[PDB]
Amino acid sequence: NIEFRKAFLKILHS
Amino acid sequence: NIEFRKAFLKILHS
Amino acid sequence: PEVVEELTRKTYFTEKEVQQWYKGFIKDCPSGQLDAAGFQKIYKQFFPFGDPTKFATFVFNVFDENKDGRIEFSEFIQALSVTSRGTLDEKLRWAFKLYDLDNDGYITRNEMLDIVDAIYQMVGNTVELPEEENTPEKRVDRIFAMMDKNADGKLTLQEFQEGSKADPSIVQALSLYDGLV
Ligand SMILES: [Ca+2]
Ligand SMILES: [Ca+2]
Ligand SMILES: [Ca+2]
Ligand SMILES: [K+]
Repeated sequence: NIEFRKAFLKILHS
Repeated sequence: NIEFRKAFLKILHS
Repeated sequence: PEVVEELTRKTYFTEKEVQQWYKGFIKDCPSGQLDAAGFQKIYKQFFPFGDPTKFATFVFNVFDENKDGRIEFSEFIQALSVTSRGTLDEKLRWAFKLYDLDNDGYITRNEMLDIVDAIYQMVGNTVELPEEENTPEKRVDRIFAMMDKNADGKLTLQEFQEGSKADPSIVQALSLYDGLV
């Protein structure tokens, strides 16, 4: 799921 | 530079 | 159930938060265990016009605390707990582990060059860098000499912590930047 994947990448990188 | 920072913020927008 | 409780104790998340993340995790990876390949695919979605292989793997290795070639949910949630809600010290220690590839307590110039190269490979295509910093080598020469106060070619945790507070751009690829800026 792109919104799940986006959410955790944001925690790491955004 | 903070160009990668700016990129991440756009690329991982939500 | 009983395990939610333990992971709630071990992280800065509430039970409902642990479970919400678990739902997402397991829906995204039904086997409950994601490997370096799956992880690279995840970055590839968001960075399709670059080669994210290297950086994804370096990040994967920090997640895989037990070094068994997989990220189980406990490792996944702990990584997120630290990077989103840890103390500034804890977040800096996490980023240090990312750079400290051989895990010997030091970041060498070579180790940092690898990390910075991986970032350029993943995202370099999309940014426009000032000419003096348009290669990994140029960038690292400056920031590594800045940080290496013992002039010994190896950065301690303290040197990396003090270096990043002074110049937050050193970790511009990480959310940690916003805690330092
Ligand atoms: Ca593991
Ligand atoms: Ca090392
Ligand atoms: Ca040193
Ligand atoms: K960088």
